[PDB]
Amino acid sequence: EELKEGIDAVYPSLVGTADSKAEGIKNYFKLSFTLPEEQKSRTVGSEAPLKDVAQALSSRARYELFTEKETANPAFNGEVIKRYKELMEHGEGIADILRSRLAKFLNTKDVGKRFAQGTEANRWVGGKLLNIVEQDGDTFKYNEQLLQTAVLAGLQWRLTATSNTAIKDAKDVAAITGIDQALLPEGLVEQFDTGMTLTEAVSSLAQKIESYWGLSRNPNAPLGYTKGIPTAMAAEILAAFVESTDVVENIVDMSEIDPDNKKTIGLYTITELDSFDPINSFPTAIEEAVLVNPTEKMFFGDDIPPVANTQLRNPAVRNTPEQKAALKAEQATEFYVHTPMVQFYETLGKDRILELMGAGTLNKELLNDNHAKSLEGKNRSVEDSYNQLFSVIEQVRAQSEDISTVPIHYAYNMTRVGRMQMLGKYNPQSAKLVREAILPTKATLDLSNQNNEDFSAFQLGLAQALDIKVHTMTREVMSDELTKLLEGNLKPAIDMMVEFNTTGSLPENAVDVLNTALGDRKSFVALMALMEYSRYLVAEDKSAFVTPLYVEADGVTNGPINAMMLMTGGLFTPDWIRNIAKGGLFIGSPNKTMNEHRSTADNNDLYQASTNALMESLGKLRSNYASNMPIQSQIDSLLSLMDLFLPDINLGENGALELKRGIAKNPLTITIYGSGARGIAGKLVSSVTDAIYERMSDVLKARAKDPNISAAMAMFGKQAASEAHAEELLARFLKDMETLTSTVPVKRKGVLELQSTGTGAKGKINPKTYTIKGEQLKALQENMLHFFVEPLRNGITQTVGESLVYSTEQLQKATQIQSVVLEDMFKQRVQEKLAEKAKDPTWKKGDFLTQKELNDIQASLNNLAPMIETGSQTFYIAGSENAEVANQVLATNLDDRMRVPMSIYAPAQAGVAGIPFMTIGTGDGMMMQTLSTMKGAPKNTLKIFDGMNIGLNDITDASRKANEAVYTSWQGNPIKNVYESYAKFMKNVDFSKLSPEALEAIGKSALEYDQRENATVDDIANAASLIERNLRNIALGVDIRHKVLDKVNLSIDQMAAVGAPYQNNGKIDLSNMTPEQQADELNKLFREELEARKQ
DNA sequence: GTCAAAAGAAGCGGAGCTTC
Ligand SMILES: Nc1nc2c(ncn2[C@@H]2O[C@H](COP(=O)(O)OP(=O)(O)OP(=O)(O)O)[C@@H](O)[C@H]2O)c(=O)[nH]1
Repeated sequence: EELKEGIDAVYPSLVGTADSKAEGIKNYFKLSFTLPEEQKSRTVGSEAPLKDVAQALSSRARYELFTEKETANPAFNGEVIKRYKELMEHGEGIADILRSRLAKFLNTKDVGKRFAQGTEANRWVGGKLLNIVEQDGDTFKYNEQLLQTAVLAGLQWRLTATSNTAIKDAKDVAAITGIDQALLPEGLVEQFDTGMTLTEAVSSLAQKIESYWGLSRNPNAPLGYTKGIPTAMAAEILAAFVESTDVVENIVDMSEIDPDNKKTIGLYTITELDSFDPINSFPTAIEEAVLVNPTEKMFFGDDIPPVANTQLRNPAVRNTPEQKAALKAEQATEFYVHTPMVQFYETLGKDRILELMGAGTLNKELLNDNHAKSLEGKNRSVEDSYNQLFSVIEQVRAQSEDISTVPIHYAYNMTRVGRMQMLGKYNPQSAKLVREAILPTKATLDLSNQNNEDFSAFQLGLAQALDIKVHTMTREVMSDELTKLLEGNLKPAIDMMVEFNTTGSLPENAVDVLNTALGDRKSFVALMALMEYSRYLVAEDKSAFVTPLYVEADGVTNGPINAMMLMTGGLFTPDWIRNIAKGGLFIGSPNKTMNEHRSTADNNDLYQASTNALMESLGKLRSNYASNMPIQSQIDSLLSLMDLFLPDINLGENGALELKRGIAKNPLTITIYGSGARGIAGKLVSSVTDAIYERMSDVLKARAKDPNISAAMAMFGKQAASEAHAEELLARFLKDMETLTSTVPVKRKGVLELQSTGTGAKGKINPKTYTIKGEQLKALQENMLHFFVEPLRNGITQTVGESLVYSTEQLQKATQIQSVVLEDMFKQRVQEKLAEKAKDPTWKKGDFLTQKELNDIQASLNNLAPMIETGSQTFYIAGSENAEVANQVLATNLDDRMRVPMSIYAPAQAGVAGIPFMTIGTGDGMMMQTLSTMKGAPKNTLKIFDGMNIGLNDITDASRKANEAVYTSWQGNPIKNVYESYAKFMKNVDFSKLSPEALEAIGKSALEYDQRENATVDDIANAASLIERNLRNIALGVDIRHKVLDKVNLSIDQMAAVGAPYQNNGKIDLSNMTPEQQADELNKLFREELEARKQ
């Protein structure tokens, strides 16, 4: 244990004694950190890191010498060297800001003088940086090595942090702001997706600084310093960046939106470099110079990414051997730049791509104020996607004379839900624009004959890209439908692309030609299709046409179908057989494809089935209130408003109701995953308001282009035939808005009752400022909930089966009950340990527990089985990062601001997280994992969770393997996996040791409403073990069903499009049988197996 | 309560209570 001397040699002049038992000033940097066994950072021991690395970055030969490599990244040329010289000089500036801030901190309130006299200011929340200072005269100064290395990390973060930030949805913004997800004002989500919160900016910064420091944490040192000192350094660098205008600080006030919300939230945005910046072509030069094993970098040629050991943001969960092999298989896949599409993007230009694929140039007075904010977010996405692709291209272009032959590899990690995800925000897997420029798919096709199987594959790839629903029709019908389109509407776009692949130029009206020809088919993959087809037409050798065009083996209602197959526990019903067929499980029909099923057997998928069930449930709700005219008129209004703006809702001339699969897509998926009805209603209202705000922009665009046009024609002219027909549509809109915002349905004793809000919408509409806010959004939501959503939920249940709902409820309850105990015991063991440390003189409050002490508490929970094992997958549902455990500030900056909460990796309440965890995990997660590791695993693909892009040459076998992987996935039993660990939890849990806050939470899940309030510990313990019993019976049932189903002749085409189903070769033939006959025969085998286990 | 990642600022004082 001579490591005390080791780090003292490196940092001898730091203020303080390197022992916690000393009485003077104690140096907590040398107590918290040690030198690593093997070198991590090349700046360790350097007198002046900024000078040393600047010298390294000054030339290619010096960079090669510093990194001890023979050859350096060829993108690091003359222009890039010039820009790094300038960024290095900027590092000197940030370092200079940091020094003046320290000086100011030492002077204010005579802290410097007090600290020199013995005051332990280095243990304050805002003074932990005094652990890295040195004595200089009658004052203090930074340790230059530590300061400059931190600045270097700050510079790398400044360059690439934005391309690594997480995408924030509406739910995320809701959690930050404290405003209900449904009631969020327009554009606010866009504001918070562009910015970084305090914790977001600091944690990413502190991660960099600490790694750049290149030291190991001391397991026996308090978290308040091990995690606190680099966080303190991060907070100061951020404050320095605010001063230099590299980062813009925005304190957003919530009382401007929701007056009784008192949150003021800091939002931080990194100033973007101009996209033509030479540094964009190689932004990881510092990272690759400082670190022996750099995180951030592109992987070219045969430089393959390492395989991550632990689950993403779950350090307690190790990736299984099978998961690691999958991650290796995907990281081995070579990606290639498709030059034609890059050239196409480049020729169109950023502006015209924004025009074509976004909203283009915004006229902020021909646009509704709320509608403009949606369009700003649509442009931001496309523009950032465009810049980020061309930053990659520029680096790729430098690797070789031909870009199309440079192999690119991508890093992957396994998430909490067992999904293989490409790291970085804008990659082929996450960005559609990038997806069409960098492909792993490629094939040499014989297209000299339009009767080749190669040309059939080519047609399938074009049709799917052009928005033809290829899984709904056979290949032959697909072929004819593609021809009609190519020779019809697309012809002028094809002609324009033919000329582009001849002269290399586009016409001035390019956006117009593409927009008119594609219409609703407009997507990036559709632009690929026009490109690849026109390239084929001009091709010199059609016998050997090289193309990255792909076919996606796409899961048909993947989530819901997986849940139905994996978690239904009862006896087989005839409805289940018909409904599961909608997802590709065909019983007693050898070689049946999804194509044949949709065209000859059943054209309704699971979304449509639930939509038709919603229609039936609406008719049953109307009967219950047949004489109640106000209620009948209220349903009529909601449906009138939806029909008016949404394509999926249609009302006939005689009042006939027609609903399309569209409105059920998102609700069906999230309902099963445990989403509440109110969240669904909010989203439905949000898509209604979106279309209304958009229509207001259309009004202004008509009013300015014709000041004589009526308000009715301006809003409904594109829909109606005459003036009076438009006026009655305007009459509908104003009527519907009034009654739906002034009256709401409330459920009293199981009976719906209408109530006045007293906040109804009325007044002359101003199409510019028109906004539906606060009480009015809540009103529409209430009507949507009781008249549309609740009927749909009943329809969803009817479709997927009550047996599945029961299972998911049991799964949710079990995992919730377990997570509450884990969270509470952890918190209590933390408080137990913090009580002990108070009786310690060397310890002080503000310091936390040591990592070793936190490992002791985590390991003490092993008997409660926090992990769920499948044999090939591991899940930790409770696992989270949260500030509730420490409940204290970790560090502040030197202005007493930027107060970073101490986040601890600890268990938390699961909520309904258990359901998507297991469904996605053992469903699509397990499928893709299998698809990467199986015997004869499809190569050169791009996996996107429930869909796989395959090269045109291998569409047949890859699709069959995919369906085989689905079948393998359906051998899983997630409920058994949950039961296995919940049973261990039930044998070791003491419910009495739980807090009354935690005890009530378990009561919510375990007991019926009437029994909660104040039940005994023995009462909730009995109910918890009842759920254990329930789990066993479900798991028993799922196991039997799977075994029984395996004995029967099956054709599986869930990953549909190509028409290549997997056959299980079950010996028991069930052909020429009705679902009713099939159910009876399957149940005969069920009880046969059930009595075999019995004895 | 879908999930795939969390997440208020700041004066006075040196923690954590407090007000916007
Ligand atoms: N867990 C989870 N997965 C999602 C969610 N949204 C999308 N996904 C998955 O992420 C994948 C993204 O697919 P993309 O190819 O990027 O396109 P898309 O998201 O389907 O966008 P659209 O085509 O407009 O519907 C999908 O295959 C989904 O399975 C979500 O909200 N939660």
